[PDB]
Amino acid sequence: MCLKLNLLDHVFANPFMNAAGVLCSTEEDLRCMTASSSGALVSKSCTSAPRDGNPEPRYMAFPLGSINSMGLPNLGFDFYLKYASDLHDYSKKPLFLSISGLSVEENVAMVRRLAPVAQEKGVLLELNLSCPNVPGKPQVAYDFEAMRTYLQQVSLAYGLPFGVKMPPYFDIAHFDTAAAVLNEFPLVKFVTCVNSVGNGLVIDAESESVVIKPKQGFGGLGGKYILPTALANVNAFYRRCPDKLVFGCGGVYSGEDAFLHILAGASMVQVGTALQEEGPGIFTRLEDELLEIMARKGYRTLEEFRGRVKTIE
Amino acid sequence: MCLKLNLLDHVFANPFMNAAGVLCSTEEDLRCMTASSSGALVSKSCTSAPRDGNPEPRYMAFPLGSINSMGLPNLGFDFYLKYASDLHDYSKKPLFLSISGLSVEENVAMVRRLAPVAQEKGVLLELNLSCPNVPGKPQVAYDFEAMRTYLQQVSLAYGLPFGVKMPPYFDIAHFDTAAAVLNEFPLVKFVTCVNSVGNGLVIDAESESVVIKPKQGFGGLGGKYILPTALANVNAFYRRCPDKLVFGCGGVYSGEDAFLHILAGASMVQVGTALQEEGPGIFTRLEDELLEIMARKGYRTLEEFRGRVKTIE
Ligand SMILES: Cc1cc2nc3c(=O)[nH]c(=O)nc-3n(C[C@H](O)[C@H](O)[C@H](O)COP(=O)(O)O)c2cc1C
Ligand SMILES: Cc1cc2nc3c(=O)[nH]c(=O)nc-3n(C[C@H](O)[C@H](O)[C@H](O)COP(=O)(O)O)c2cc1C
Ligand SMILES: O=C(O)c1[nH]c(=O)[nH]c(=O)c1CCc1cc(C(F)(F)F)cc(C(F)(F)F)c1
Ligand SMILES: O=C(O)c1[nH]c(=O)[nH]c(=O)c1CCc1cc(C(F)(F)F)cc(C(F)(F)F)c1
Repeated sequence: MCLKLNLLDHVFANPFMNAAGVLCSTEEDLRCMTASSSGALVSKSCTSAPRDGNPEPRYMAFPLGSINSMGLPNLGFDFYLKYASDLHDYSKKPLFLSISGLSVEENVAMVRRLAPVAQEKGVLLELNLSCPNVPGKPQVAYDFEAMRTYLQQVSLAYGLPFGVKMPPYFDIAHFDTAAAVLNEFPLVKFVTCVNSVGNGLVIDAESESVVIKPKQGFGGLGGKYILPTALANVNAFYRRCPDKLVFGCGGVYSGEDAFLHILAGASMVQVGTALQEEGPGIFTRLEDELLEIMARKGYRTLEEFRGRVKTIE
Repeated sequence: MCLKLNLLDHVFANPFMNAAGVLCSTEEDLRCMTASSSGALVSKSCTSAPRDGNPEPRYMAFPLGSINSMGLPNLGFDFYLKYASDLHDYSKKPLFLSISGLSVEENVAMVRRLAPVAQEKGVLLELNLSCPNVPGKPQVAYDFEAMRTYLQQVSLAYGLPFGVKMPPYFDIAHFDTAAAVLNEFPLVKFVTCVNSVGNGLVIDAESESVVIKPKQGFGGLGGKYILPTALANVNAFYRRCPDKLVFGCGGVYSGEDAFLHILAGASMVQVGTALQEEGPGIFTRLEDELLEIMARKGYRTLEEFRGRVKTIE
């Protein structure tokens, strides 16, 4: 009985990793994830230039999850690249590196430089399609022509297998369109569903106040609020992209949530909010929990039940 | 201290009403809702001809909320028009009538016939914009050209004040676009935010099966999963549509949740999943809980805090 997986020409002890943004910003964070029993890790979505991000408070958590309008604080591409090329211990686990450029050109500039390191060290690219592009247009993955543009240019600039981080969709025609677009691009080998549930609003009753300062309180939603949404997207893309891997991300607190993500068709399982709340010891719990569920049902590998959610008639 | 208010030229004993779809399909249901403490009620969204809906199971509820893909079962517009026309006791409370036709023409044909009875009795139209039109194109409120067309044609055709039921949005540019559209129409006097969080997927771990039979298990989300989404929407529309009312719908299980909806800017507060689960007694508890929070804070009227949510700095 075991959690092991081989995919994208890498070997993974288990299907768990941090989500981009959580416990992956600094060198201290990355060594922490690396020393965790996570099966992998992903570095904070980066821009060309270092970024302070937005004013605090900017993340908050509650029993049902979290809200965030961080404003993409990061140490800049040169730092994550250097982590990839010189600091990371690949004998421990594989590394994903997440880029989240503010324009198609920023994204092109970075991936061009990422290419040789990817080839030689084996770091794996996650391109973030949630990014805003021009303010007043929707984020890139909610604008299918912009998303088309970004994948042609990045596919061209990088010329290696990469993956993509998708915002959730809520309409069947949107699942169909977005997946048709992704299926145009053979080098996109994996799809991560999902990024935050966009622009919710938490209000505190006692103070009669919103709880995060940027954007009049509006922010992305993670955690228990979003599991079903995350499972629907994982499964929508698992079904429409037969030649790609889907990575699940969305309200994982427990081996049981990891179990459903996988039945839905998840290969890797990312933890954002619950990892922020609990800390990296979460990964041993998630492993034993998923193993406990497997034993009870007589599954010995992940691939016995991956993608095998049943329907009614 | 009482929770009375006046709007759209009607008096309400309190801001509470059922959400469309819940306890409002048959004459039995509507009599029940009328005998309740709700300040108002709304009839099941209706089409010209009666409709069986989708195969069962089609609604499931769990501690954090609900998923549904009912398929718009209803007794057809002749029934609800006749309820509005001959059976409803307007001395008891105001009545809203939801219409949700499958095309603009079906919608035009229902509103013209409704108009006379609205004139005569004061039944209030809630036009449901979270309805698909065409298989393959997104639902109507996710297609701003179609949404403009329904608003144009219905406004022409009905020619009295009416309101619309919106699905949630998740992107700031879509709030701006959506609301710019609704502002084109002076007859739209209320906006109900929000309908279900579209196409989520609940999976059951023990049975490894989705839980509703239609749409491969995919369905609209309500309940605790959607409250911050409903709040962001109420507030986004409240701020962008100053000459309209906003009705809030989404995740109201308590007086507290109702209170956050009003601070977000809601005039009326609708209850779906929580009313499905607890029954119409829920209205007495919600009233008392809200009056209690008001008392403790020294609020005498809803007017005093409606739309008064604080931001930081
Ligand atoms: C504080 C915080 C920062 C995040 N930063 C990023 C980011 O930089 N890039 C990204 O693609 N996703 C980011 N996310 C989204 C997570 O990767 C994840 O998609 C989302 O939180 C849902 O997972 P959860 O439900 O486990 O929180 C962030 C989430 C949080 C809470
Ligand atoms: C069983 C069921 C049937 C519904 N039917 C309708 C409907 O016919 N028309 C409509 O506009 N909304 C319908 N809704 C949506 C609700 O009116 C409400 O927007 C949504 O459930 C979110 O509110 P809640 O969080 O209080 O459930 C339905 C919801 C449920 C759960
Ligand atoms: O840094 C973030 O706000 C963030 N938070 C998430 O939950 N997911 C993300 O992918 C990101 C970073 C991308 C991002 C998102 C946004 C948003 F406000 F549209 F959600 C803004 C920005 C930026 F660059 F503008 F600050 C970046
Ligand atoms: O009766 C519904 O399924 C329903 N459920 C909701 O949560 N909100 C609603 O507004 C409705 C009725 C409108 C509706 C929605 C859908 C859906 F699958 F796009 F959500 C389908 C249909 C229809 F007409 F196809 F049955 C109607």
